[PDB]
Amino acid sequence: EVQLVESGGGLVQPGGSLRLSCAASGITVSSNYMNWVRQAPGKGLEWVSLIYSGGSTYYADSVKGRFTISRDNSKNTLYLQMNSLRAEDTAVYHCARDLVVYGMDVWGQGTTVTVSSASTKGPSVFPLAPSSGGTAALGCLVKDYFPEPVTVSWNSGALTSGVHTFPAVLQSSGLYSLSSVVTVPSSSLGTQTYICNVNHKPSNTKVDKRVEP
Amino acid sequence: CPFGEVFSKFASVYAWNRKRISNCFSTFKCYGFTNVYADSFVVKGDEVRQIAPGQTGVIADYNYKLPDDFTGCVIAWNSVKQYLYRLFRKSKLKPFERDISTEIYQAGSTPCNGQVGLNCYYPLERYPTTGVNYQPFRVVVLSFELLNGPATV
Amino acid sequence: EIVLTQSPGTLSLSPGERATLSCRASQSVSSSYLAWYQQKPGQAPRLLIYGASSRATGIPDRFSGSGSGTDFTLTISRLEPEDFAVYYCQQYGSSPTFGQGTKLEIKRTVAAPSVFIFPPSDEQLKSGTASVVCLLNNFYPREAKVQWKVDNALQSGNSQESVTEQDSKDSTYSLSSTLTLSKADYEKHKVYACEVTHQGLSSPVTKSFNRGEC
Repeated sequence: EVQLVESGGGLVQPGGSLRLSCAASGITVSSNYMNWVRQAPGKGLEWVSLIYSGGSTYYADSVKGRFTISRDNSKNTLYLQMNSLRAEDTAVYHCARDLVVYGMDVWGQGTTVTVSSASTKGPSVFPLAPSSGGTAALGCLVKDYFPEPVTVSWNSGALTSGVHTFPAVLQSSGLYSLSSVVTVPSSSLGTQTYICNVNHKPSNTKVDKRVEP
Repeated sequence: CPFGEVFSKFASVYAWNRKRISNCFSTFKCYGFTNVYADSFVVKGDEVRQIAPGQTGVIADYNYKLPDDFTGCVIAWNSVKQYLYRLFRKSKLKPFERDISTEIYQAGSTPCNGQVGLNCYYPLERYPTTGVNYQPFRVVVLSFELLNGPATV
Repeated sequence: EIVLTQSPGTLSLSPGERATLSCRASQSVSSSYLAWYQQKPGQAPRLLIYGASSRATGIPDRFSGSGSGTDFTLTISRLEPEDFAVYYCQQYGSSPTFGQGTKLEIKRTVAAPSVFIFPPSDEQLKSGTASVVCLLNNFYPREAKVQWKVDNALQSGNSQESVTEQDSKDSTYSLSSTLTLSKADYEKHKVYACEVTHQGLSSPVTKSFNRGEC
């Protein structure tokens, strides 16, 4: 019963506004110190806001004058109103119960917030063909897509061993890009068919691109 | 004037003492008689700033509050020879309100029935060779009362 | 304010060993405002130690807290296979603050990477841009140096890297560096190389190709 659930995250253009919801069960929001802790992709935990049981609200220097945290007694839901969203705010936001001396014991899975001007676009798939008894490497290049995520499979899931799907990297153009590779015997290059399957729900993109010598 | 009686045993911030005075330091900041009140308690050096109008914090909200119309001054000296503070409270303290109750704080849906445990915590938490900021700072606050009647100072 | 620094960035041990996690406080700070957190990938942080050495409910006794003043130590007496995660230290003051975290990886024997270089595909060139992909396969440790060289000219500022998490089978890492150039810039040069420096290589390994040659 004691659980925290986050919701309300989404896509917001830079300088925009967004409000997050942290529904609480088992514990009372108004009776506890409530904290918002976010995590940038690949970065560490960063505290954002703090509301006291008595109504006092605390904020970090990087979020002063932009973020506001409230609550609802009738709904037992913790709110966080965010304004002037810069690229720094692209992170996953969690709400946690704060026992000051005793630490933060209850944490939620959180919700995702992305700040970018880019619109939804379909990925472009480019094969990474091998070149000439041994081990050869081939793969696909999933380039210039937005937003996350993309799912990559090889031979409709038949081939899994040796597959390395790298984490995506945000390019200078604001569009994500990644590569998926697999190592196969050189003797099977001409007799085994290797197709990479790329899926992208937001842009309705589902492509099957095959890699050949 | 028993000013020397105020400055062996002191009281915690959650149980601050006030004394009726009539017919008679690291920090000293004045802001503003028929009656003068002597408030004596102790907070750590971090929370000295809580004794001021326009305040927020653990000491300000739940332990000791100033009336935002303070006509008095705050006295305090350094490390203390010889402490509790209220951490869990549902609502902010009123100006000059004192809370003594030790009832188990109920932070969840289920009640506590006086038993400490899950979502049931003691509202009071216990406070050398550490940072002087976290070492105790005895704080003395003088409150001045002025109504339409003969004065006693 | 309070600033917490964790040392080192990555701790590399093996199961059954003892982990000494260090969190450095730039100022003397209270011994009751420090919390140690464990965060496995794709999960919320889990509190382990509160105060200075007090274990949270349900925390196995192999986790031990210690330290006072400006230096604090988190100790795992015997490392279970599922104790490998990112560990954070926290302090409060008036507003809670966190350290940058320490990653616990599995110790492994040195493994030289497999270096593969992929020329940009013809179909990609028709779009007006060219991406050159360098692959580093199944190496350890994670510390790998990849340098792009176009006609022996060290390229800087036009490459991006992404590293996979530690493999569940051989505890290895894989790296992929992409060199992005326009079609006009790609045709302006012939020799494209990817020099890789790693602990497992006696000398740096260079994989190169000539543009337009197959």
